[PDB]
Amino acid sequence: RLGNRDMLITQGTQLDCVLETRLVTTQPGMTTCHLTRDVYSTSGRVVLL
Amino acid sequence: RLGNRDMLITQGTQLDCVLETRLVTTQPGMTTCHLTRDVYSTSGRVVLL
Amino acid sequence: CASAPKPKQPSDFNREPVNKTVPVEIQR
Amino acid sequence: LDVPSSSRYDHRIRYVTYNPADVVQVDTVLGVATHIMLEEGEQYLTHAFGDSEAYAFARKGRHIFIKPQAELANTNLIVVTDRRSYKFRLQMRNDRNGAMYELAFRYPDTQARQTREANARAAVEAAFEQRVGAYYNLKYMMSGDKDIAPVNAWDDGRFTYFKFSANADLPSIYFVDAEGNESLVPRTTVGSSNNIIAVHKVNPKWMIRLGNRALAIFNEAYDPNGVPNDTGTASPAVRRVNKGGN
Amino acid sequence: LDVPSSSRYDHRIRYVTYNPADVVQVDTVLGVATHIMLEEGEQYLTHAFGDSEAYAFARKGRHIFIKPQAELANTNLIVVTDRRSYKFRLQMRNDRNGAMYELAFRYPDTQARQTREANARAAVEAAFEQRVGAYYNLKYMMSGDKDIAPVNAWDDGRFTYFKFSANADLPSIYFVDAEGNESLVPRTTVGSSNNIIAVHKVNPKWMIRLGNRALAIFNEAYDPNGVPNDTGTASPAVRRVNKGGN
Amino acid sequence: LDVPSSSRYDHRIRYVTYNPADVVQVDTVLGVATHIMLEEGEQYLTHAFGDSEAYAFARKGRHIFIKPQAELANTNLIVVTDRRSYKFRLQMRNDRNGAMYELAFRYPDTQARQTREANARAAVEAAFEQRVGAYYNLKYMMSGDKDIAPVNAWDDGRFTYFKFSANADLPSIYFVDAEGNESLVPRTTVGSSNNIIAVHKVNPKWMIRLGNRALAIFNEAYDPNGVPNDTGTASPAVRRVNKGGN
Repeated sequence: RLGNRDMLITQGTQLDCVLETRLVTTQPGMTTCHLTRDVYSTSGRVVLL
Repeated sequence: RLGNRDMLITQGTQLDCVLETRLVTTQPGMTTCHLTRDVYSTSGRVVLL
Repeated sequence: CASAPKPKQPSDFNREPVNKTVPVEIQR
Repeated sequence: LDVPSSSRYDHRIRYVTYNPADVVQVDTVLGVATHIMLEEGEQYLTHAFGDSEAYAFARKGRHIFIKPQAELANTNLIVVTDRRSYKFRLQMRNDRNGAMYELAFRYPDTQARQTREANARAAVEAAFEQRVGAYYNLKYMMSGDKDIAPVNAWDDGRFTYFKFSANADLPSIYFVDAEGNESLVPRTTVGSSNNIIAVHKVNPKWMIRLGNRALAIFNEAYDPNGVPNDTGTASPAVRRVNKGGN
Repeated sequence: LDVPSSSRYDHRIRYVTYNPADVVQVDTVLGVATHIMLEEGEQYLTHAFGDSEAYAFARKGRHIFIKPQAELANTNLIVVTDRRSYKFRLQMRNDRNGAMYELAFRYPDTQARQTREANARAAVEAAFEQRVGAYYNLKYMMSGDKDIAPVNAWDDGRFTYFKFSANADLPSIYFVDAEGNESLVPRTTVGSSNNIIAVHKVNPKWMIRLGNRALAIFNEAYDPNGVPNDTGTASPAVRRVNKGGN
Repeated sequence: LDVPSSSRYDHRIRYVTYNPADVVQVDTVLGVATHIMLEEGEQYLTHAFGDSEAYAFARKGRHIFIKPQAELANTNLIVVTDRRSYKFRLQMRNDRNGAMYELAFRYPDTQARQTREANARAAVEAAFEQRVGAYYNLKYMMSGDKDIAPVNAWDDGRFTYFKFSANADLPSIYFVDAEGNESLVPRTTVGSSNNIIAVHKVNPKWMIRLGNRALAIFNEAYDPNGVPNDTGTASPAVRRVNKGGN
């Protein structure tokens, strides 16, 4: 049983973010995106992210 | 939780600088750029660089 | 014979002022 | 020679006001364990007795235990830590009365320091939020995919704020040059409900994208002059001084 | 001096409430082991006797046993833990009667805090349940395969709900963009019989799929403005604060 | 002989000023341990008693601990450190009255030398900033992509400055030869608000570049003679001396 369903994000919760940086795969580097929508807990009552 | 969000920079804070040393990639060398835009902390309150 | 497609360019015909109302965070 | 103040429930527990210029008198009776509690975060260096065999010493961290084990013990203690050094004048009590079980220190110096620096953030936060003596420009046009439009846009001469409705998906902003080339600009998020995105530049153009949808923003009154950031902080009221020295 | 209060079942069994500024009178008789419980989960640091040879000390986590082992034992006991520091006045009783078989502490502070936290938790639960400050929109039409159509659908301006009967497999939910491209949004199952699928957005369109049958949902009172989330919770009755501080 | 004066609260805590031309008088009684504090960051080398047995010396860091173990403890202490050496006259007191619990030094030498160095640096800085006997040239000219041009440009006869509006990006500045080639030049950014860029050569021609946009700055009064830099630094009123000798 999960500990505190009101403060937890479980595996398989899809986040939707917008890709801020243009991605070119020729050289290894890092990327950056911003969440577009608040993401709630598994119980769905608290905005964590 | 970050310690002091007024005095810190994190991953992804995209800097912007103008390139000084005309880059040619035959021999390994060095590069130099000057920052153009004042960069603020994550709190968006203090000029760090 | 092919290049990286450019991202969508917005049209410049429908021009409107952005601020219909004074924003409240101006204390207005 | 401060005599520690008796606890109201029992005189056997005594509080005393610390001072770097006075020595506290310690009254010890035969066969009781004297408890010294140091304030949190004192790093113990070493101590010294007047007679190492007179009093029994045990310490772990900020707790010091003192106990007389030899008759007629009239000596003194000098304990040193990273911050301060406590001084005591030990008198052996001859009648096994007026025993003191534990001593606790009150530090007016730490209170004075922390209260001052608490007021320091008080002034800093007040100066940040007050933001008076700042002007706002609202002349902004728009064109493109209207569905992702920001409900309001304005600039304070230093930043530019975009806001969106609570149902609006937060888009990305790209800083546009004179030639039409897009480039990154650092964005910070403020506002009551994360409905304010602030970009760290003022530019006669901006562009907003999301998915395969776009939008352009025009600053109809781009003022290249602006106000110099005379203090290196978002406010004109927060001086920024060089702590590191060296 | 806090003299413990005896239990109504026997005078040998007594209780005492903690107090930071007082000691406890421990009247042991010979040949009995005095029983102590410290409170749950408190961690021992150090103890100290007046005459270590007067008494015998047994510690097993939060358990303490003490017994006199030398004639005429009149000393003090201080056991120190992470949360507080304890005080006792050890005094042997010469007639071997009225012993203290065990001592139990009552703590005002932690008992109150436990009571206060339960208070806050109950208030939060009731605030979530009461669900006041709600506006419901119903202008939803559907198009496509009626087989997996919800029997009811609505939104509250913050979440969008769907209901299916007990005889239909729960299909998936898809957020449709302006252009017509599906995407993911989180879904949380609620309801008495888990027949309610609630998604965390408000959109003019929604898509419903199971197998090779598909369905569309149209919102006709799509309010772009919505209601700002000044609290960061599902409801406008619950605050969300940064306990991390630091 | 220097005798320390006690603190106003306790006669045991005495404060005294160090002097290399006289020796501290210490009046020790039996049964007390004296605490000696060296200057912060001072590095102890070695010490000397008249009788190593008469007093015990335990030292960690900058802290010195003494106590007489034998009667007629009448000897000297000569402790040497990297910066100085301290000297004491430990005199045994047979009445066990008027103790010396501690001794703290008020150094005149270190702050006295500090004030001189601060004064010298102040004179240096005043010499730099005063900047007199400076002639200014303003006849400057441009052509090209004006959008990133500086608000102002001038030379002092040695350096060339460009000031940019606080809203504009800081561009890169290149040196231009009489032929048409381009060469990097060192730049230092000066001014209150980092809106003034300084290059280290007075030249007839300059190119300023950023992104895909360029602007060529023309000097209309390039004076080949200039001013000789015979003092080896930017100021005419500061020299540069070869301290290394050899």
